[PDB]
Amino acid sequence: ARNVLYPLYQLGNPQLRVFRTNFFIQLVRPGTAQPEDTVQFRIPMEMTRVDLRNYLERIYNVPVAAVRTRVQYGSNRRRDHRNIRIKKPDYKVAYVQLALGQTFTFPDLFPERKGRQKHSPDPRRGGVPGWFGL
Amino acid sequence: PLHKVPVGLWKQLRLWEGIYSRLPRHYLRSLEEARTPTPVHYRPHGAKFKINPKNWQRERVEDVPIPVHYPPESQLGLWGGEGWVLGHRYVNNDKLSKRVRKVWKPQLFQRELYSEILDKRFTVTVTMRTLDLIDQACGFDFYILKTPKEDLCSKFGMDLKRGMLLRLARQDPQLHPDDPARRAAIYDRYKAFVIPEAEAEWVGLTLDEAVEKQRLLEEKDPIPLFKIFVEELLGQLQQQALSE
Amino acid sequence: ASWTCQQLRNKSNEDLHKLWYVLLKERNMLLTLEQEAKRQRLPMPSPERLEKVVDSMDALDKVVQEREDALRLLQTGQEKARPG
Amino acid sequence: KARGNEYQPSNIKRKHKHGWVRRLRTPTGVQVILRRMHKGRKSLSH
Amino acid sequence: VTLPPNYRYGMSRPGSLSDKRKNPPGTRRRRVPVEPISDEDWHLFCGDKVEILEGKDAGKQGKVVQVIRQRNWVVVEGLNTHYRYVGKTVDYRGTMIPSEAPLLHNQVKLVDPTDRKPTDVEWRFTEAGERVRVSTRSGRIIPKPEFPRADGIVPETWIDGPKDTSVEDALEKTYVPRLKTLEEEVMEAMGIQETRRHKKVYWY
RNA sequence: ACCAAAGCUAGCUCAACAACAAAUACAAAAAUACACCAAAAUAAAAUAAAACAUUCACCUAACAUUAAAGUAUAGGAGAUAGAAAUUUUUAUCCUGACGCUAUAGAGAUAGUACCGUAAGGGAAAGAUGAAAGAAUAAAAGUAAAAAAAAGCAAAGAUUACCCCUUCUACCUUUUGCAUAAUGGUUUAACCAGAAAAAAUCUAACAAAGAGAACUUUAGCUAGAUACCCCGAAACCAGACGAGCUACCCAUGAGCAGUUUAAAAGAACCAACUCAUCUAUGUGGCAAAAUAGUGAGAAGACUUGUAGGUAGAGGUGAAAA
RNA sequence: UCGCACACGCUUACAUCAGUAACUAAUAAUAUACUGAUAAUUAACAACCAAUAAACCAAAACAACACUAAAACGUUUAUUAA
Ligand SMILES: [Mg+2]
Ligand SMILES: [Mg+2]
Ligand SMILES: [Mg+2]
Ligand SMILES: [Mg+2]
Ligand SMILES: [Mg+2]
Ligand SMILES: [Mg+2]
Ligand SMILES: [Mg+2]
Ligand SMILES: [Mg+2]
Ligand SMILES: [Mg+2]
Ligand SMILES: [Mg+2]
Ligand SMILES: [Mg+2]
Ligand SMILES: [Mg+2]
Ligand SMILES: [Mg+2]
Ligand SMILES: [Mg+2]
Ligand SMILES: [Mg+2]
Ligand SMILES: [Mg+2]
Ligand SMILES: [Mg+2]
Ligand SMILES: [Mg+2]
Ligand SMILES: [Mg+2]
Ligand SMILES: [Mg+2]
Ligand SMILES: [Mg+2]
Ligand SMILES: [Mg+2]
Ligand SMILES: [Mg+2]
Ligand SMILES: [Mg+2]
Ligand SMILES: [Mg+2]
Ligand SMILES: [Mg+2]
Ligand SMILES: [Mg+2]
Ligand SMILES: [Mg+2]
Ligand SMILES: [Mg+2]
Ligand SMILES: [Mg+2]
Ligand SMILES: [Mg+2]
Ligand SMILES: [Mg+2]
Ligand SMILES: [Mg+2]
Ligand SMILES: [Mg+2]
Repeated sequence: ARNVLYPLYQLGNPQLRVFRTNFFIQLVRPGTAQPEDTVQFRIPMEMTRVDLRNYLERIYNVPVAAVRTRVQYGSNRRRDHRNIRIKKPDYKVAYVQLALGQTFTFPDLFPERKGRQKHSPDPRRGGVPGWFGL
Repeated sequence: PLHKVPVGLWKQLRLWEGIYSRLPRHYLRSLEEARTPTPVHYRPHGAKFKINPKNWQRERVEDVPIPVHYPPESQLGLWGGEGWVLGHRYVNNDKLSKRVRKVWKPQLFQRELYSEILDKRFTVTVTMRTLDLIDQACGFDFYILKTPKEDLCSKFGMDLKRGMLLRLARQDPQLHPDDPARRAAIYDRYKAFVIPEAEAEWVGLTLDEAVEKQRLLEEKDPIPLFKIFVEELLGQLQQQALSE
Repeated sequence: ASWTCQQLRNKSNEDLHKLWYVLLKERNMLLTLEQEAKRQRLPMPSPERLEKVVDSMDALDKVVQEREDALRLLQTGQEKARPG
Repeated sequence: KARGNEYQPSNIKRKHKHGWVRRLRTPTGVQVILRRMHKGRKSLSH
Repeated sequence: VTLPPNYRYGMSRPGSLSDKRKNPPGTRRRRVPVEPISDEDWHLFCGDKVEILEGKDAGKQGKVVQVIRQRNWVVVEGLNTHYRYVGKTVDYRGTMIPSEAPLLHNQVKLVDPTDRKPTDVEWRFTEAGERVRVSTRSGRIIPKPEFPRADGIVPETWIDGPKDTSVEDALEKTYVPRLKTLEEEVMEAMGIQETRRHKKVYWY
């Protein structure tokens, strides 16, 4: 859980518990080609690997074999009219790999299923305002 | 813009608000009024009026004390109310010569002092003047009880005073544990100086020590709301049982 | 509509604790759709949803925070939860 | 020979000379912070 | 909601395209004087019938669409009107729309339902403690215009999808006011037994 | 016809009255292991004295206000500095403005851009309308509209633009300037004379006059008349600087070949280090370079990372 | 014909698709350097990563052995180390 204080651990303490978890996940379509066994999650910055594993397994009942994480740096370079910098937020990315031989594929989320006036001026009129009949 | 109250009175209105308001009155009263320190370095002239030599007319003559400096070590010893005199001097004493910055330091000695009331031998840095006053007051403990706050100038002297004054007002049996006779003797001749108990413990303090002691005397960890609610409910039930 | 506090005061502890995850999962699903819609260069369907699932969670918090903060007064009498 | 390149960037030297801790260790450093707060600077210390 | 210190409200929503075009990120314009009307002194609402006392179109009656309180404007539907095209492409100008021009509140009086006349509305608190609008001139109670809501969802015609909670369940009171916190409650309910306790910890 | 030009507001002056939560001193914004804490010594000089040494108000404190009084006194008895005894003071209420409008008024739309290693410095700007959920042509500079023997550029004039005739730009500075002395491309906006002792002038009341204290042999009381702007090199206090360079202290790293019993402050000659000599370059490619040519090249050698010494000082194989 | 890596240092300037009338390039073409939208570098390398007692005079130099200017760097035993 994010932004909370954690109890200081010493020898023989109660197993740490969090009843209402504070994190939130995004499942994102991979920007590059990756094997069928890999899924990709942007997570919040303060989340550890072990956390993402347990979070995935217990909330969603996913059998995860492997997790890896990196931190993405958002550009500092775009400037305001005041010429002060806009910073896009930094964000953590995790790669998970499924244990039971399961293949994922990113669902196409947009199936495409949905639910002639010519007033052009007369070439032979020579600019005469046609509405007027005579 | 301006300030609603001048700044010299900022330092004063500091006391009129907050925790200072809860300090005991006697402490405050003692702090406010400052009896003017006995002249040490400069030499006073008794008469309020003088006769001008050249002018031949009576002149209203006043006394301005010379600013002296107390180093941090002095606060640890008994220097007799003196310290460093910072100033300038004229070489040769002709006003026409060079003016030059100069500092006169007092002469320090390492000596031991004996307390009847504290029953101890202390190693204190003293001045000649300290031993003179210790002499003229006829006792070390006499010297400490017979002297005002401004004249000692030392945290050590005033905590000495506070310590032995407390020991006097408590009538402590620990003084001379095996000899009631020496207790009688020692306590008797200082019996001129006995102060009550609530006054004695506040006498040597500094504003920080006062604030801290007061803080500690005022510490109460907040009553559980359960308590007060139970009290209120019981009050209501008893009023309801009595009205019927 | 998103959950209003008054509707939440009536639930017991276990029910709030459960509601928390029904809220959580919905929030993740919305978040994913968000990003995906941004990638496909297509406007995102019914954005209102994301506003709603926030409020309820935000609401749910308010409700539990009270039940802690009331109870800790009734027990100890220290108003603030962390020492300071 | 040719001059004006005098500043050779180092992150360790930068934080060690002008960083918040170095300021706070000495009284005058503290007053650097103080004056800089009184003028209300976006950045107090390197 | 995004607002700058000096801002002009152009009938356009604060967060909209027409608005970012109207007053781009770097504009600061002249102050707009707004005759102060406190919220409690404000006698107009959206949807009520009003009479326009001012302009080319006056003495007429109309319904109020919305009130913009910042610059103090009322909107009469299709009454005060100026013409604005919608579609404009290179060879074609399409959809000439009559558009509502905003009206100041000094030019608009509230109409009492019965005899259909303009009046000065004044707030009264009744004996029962309701806040009603009484006409000074006609001496009547003037209603306030019960009106739809922005989302267009009418509560009377509504159906639950899969994720909509049925009224009965949501209203049900399951709360049992006992002195535990969520942690001890859930832990006791789930049957998770914990034995060992925290060692002593110092706080600085 | 372009470039431009115009608004009245944002706000200022002066004066009365009196979003949590987490994270933070590790190299701040990093939950978490053995310590230490913490400290204090007169303000100086610039400047006045037409130099400068004693001396030089204000600069800390509160004490206010009307007087005693610029008096007693203190002073290279110079410049200047300067009391007290003793006296005076009716309440609050009653806020505003012969204060500024975007080169003004705050530095401010900002302590932000940006400039500095760092202490620190520090800007510029906005303008239609009820509604944009409706689309005056007036500065310099130019264009419409190259220029025809000749001459401080104009003036007298003429039918007539020239052609004739008559004339040493302007300030400042000097004995004297067309001077080949200084200054300025041009336009706009900003940009420099403040005091009331004595005096004169106009009035009040007069042996008296002033709404308290004073002055009075026509005087007193009141008004009105007055004395600039920009520039050093310096000197003093406190900060910040050894990421350049000077020298050290740690901890690393290079030096091929060829010659010689040899790593010998030896030869030859690369990498690497210096900077001899010439030519280019001189608002450069470069606020010290490039091309050739040169010295040294297992040593008092070059070089990386990280510490240290700070201006009354440091460091120095002394070139101040 | 100053090539590929790492260290230090820079911070998205990198990648894909799209647009370039005008802004960046000291010109154009088109785009690693302009504008918008979207993505992205995944740890075995690298950083972080114990104390206290005791024995041990004996250089690196292809290291036999030496030279003078006297040389950076740890093993092993014991006691405890989540
Ligand atoms: Mg990780
Ligand atoms: Mg990693
Ligand atoms: Mg520079
Ligand atoms: Mg002089
Ligand atoms: Mg002079
Ligand atoms: Mg001189
Ligand atoms: Mg002076
Ligand atoms: Mg300004
Ligand atoms: Mg910088
Ligand atoms: Mg013109
Ligand atoms: Mg002529
Ligand atoms: Mg002449
Ligand atoms: Mg001139
Ligand atoms: Mg001359
Ligand atoms: Mg000449
Ligand atoms: Mg000349
Ligand atoms: Mg000259
Ligand atoms: Mg010139
Ligand atoms: Mg006069
Ligand atoms: Mg006369
Ligand atoms: Mg001098
Ligand atoms: Mg001089
Ligand atoms: Mg250093
Ligand atoms: Mg160095
Ligand atoms: Mg060799
Ligand atoms: Mg040699
Ligand atoms: Mg040649
Ligand atoms: Mg050679
Ligand atoms: Mg040679
Ligand atoms: Mg040297
Ligand atoms: Mg010499
Ligand atoms: Mg010389
Ligand atoms: Mg790197
Ligand atoms: Mg270009």
